[PDB]
Amino acid sequence: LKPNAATRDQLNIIVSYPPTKQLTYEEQDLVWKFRYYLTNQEKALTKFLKCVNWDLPQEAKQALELLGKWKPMDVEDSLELLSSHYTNPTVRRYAVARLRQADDEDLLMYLLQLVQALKYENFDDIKNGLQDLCTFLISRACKNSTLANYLYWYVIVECEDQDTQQRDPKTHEMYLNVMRRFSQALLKGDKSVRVMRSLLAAQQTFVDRLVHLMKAVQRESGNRKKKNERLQALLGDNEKMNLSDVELIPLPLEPQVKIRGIIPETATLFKSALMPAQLFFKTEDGGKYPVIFKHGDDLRQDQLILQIISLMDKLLRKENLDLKLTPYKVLATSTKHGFMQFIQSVPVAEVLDTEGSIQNFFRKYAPSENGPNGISAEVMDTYVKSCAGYCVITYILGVGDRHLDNLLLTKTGKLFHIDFGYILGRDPKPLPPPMKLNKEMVEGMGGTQSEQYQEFRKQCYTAFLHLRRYSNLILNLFSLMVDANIPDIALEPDKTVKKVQDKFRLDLSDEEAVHYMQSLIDESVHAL
Ligand SMILES: CC(C)[C@@H]1CNC(=O)c2cc(N3CCOC[C@H]3C)nn21
Repeated sequence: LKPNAATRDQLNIIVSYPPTKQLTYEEQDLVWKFRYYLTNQEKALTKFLKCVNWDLPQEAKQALELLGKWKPMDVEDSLELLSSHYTNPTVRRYAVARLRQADDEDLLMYLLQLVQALKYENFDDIKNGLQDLCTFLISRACKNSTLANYLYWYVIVECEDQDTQQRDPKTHEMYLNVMRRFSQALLKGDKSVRVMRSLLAAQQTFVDRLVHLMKAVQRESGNRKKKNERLQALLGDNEKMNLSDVELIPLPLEPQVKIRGIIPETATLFKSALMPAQLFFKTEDGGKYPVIFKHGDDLRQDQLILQIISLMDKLLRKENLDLKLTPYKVLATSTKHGFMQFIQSVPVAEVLDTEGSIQNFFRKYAPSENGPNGISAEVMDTYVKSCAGYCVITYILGVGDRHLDNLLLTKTGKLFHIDFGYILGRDPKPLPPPMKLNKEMVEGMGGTQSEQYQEFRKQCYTAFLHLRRYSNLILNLFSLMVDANIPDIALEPDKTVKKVQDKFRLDLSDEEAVHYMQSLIDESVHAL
């Protein structure tokens, strides 16, 4: 009923394990032995549930009894209970009950993964509904238009996934039923929610017309100039395409922004194989919102990565660390098209081509006599911070294919990464470095001889230690994606979480982790 110091230190280590680390039989025996002692530690609950044999009715019954008496786990920790590991309905309900306590802002941060988690729910319960996870998500969406917006588009992407339809038709049918349940709940509610239903329908019609227009532009066989002219001609013709002027609708990419149409004369096609469009949306308040609209292209890996980057940024900010990151919005409107929030910027490759150096760039657009190397101290501070943030973040996420056209710069000093087609250690070339810096970025802050290089290192340490403390949440979110139709995940689903977990070096104390991170940055820089 009570363990000794040696046992306590063992149980404490077990309780410290990452969420998807498998417990040995001995550890399962130990956690079970002292389950009553552990009811006062909310962090031990997930470990106890992992040691239960849910196929033995008497054991499951006792486990559920202890679940009711356990000090409730932190809301975030409940995401683990919605993974593929748990089929016991009372466990999965308990998770939903904890998630009910999260505010709308936090729930939005997990919503992408929770939609994936529907794959592990009871498909008959979802169908027969025409709180479990489906009921909960719909309930929250009917009370928050932003949640409704993302729930709708997340689920409609799943419904149009032809891979799921062929490979797992029952899961495809479930997602159809979720959409039916969602539509059912919206129509049933009050005027505010019924209005939401009409606005979602209006969004879908707008995207449909945009998709049709993109296809019409590409039926053309002319050069890029002729295609831009066609794109602008079809956009300016509101009567046929109805995209120049439409009733106010929430922008699916960022529904807080209401749009009235697309500005026809400024729409152009990117000079790239897939020829995505740059479009400027007319916002409700007379402004402009530029986006990239990709067609014939799967944005879902980018969508996940930008969502995780947004979360990591919010976590850092919550720890009072604003590293000036650029988590631009990404929203798939289907498996073959979607939106990206366009940030005015210049690729580092272009900076080098035209200015020769990042320092030359900053001196042209942010000069200051007595600033570091003649550059505005504010701009340099922003550069150092964002370099540090993306260094740690892209390291944890194993982002590959890091050429200088995928590193973008702003005249305010912000550096950020784009194009996340290679993640989790994948790379076009072999033997990719665990940490991927490049000479030009270090040179941008004045080289290793600058004070800025040490402040860069210090910010990496601080961000690394902060994100380490949220490893349970970050790993839990990735555990809910292991069965997702994401290329670099589906390529090795059973090793996906471990590949992120390893980056945290949770075997190392904070002090050792700082030394490790220092060694990593210096060694990466030494290689140049
Ligand atoms: C040719 C483009 C599609 C190119 C390549 N792939 C991408 O995913 C991507 C993201 C991106 N950024 C532009 C600046 O604003 C932020 C973000 C939208 N540029 N690109």
